Amino acid sequence: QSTGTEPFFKQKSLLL
Amino acid sequence: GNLAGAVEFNDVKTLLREWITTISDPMEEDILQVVKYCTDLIEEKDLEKLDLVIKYMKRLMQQSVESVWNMAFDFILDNVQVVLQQTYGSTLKVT
Repeated sequence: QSTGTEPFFKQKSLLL
Repeated sequence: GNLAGAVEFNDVKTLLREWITTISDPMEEDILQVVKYCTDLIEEKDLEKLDLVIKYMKRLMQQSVESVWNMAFDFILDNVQVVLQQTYGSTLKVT
């Protein structure tokens, strides 16, 4: 898939 | 009070409980997210709930001690303590 950077914590902390 | 998307105090606890035990977890930025939250809660003086997060991350990084999480324990603790030395002048001893 390659999202470039793949965070989890930071991802959700920006997605909410 | 948002932390890894978790808005409530019970949410952050349960979500970061999953984040540490179940995830392949990404580059150290995700650990530094909680470090940033420690620094913000230091500015805001909400260290009551932040101490909760530190002691629970101590619990979880000691329980999930595997390479990156072992390193994350030292990284998380140290960084909170140096910013807390800056503001309060004392290190928080959860141990």
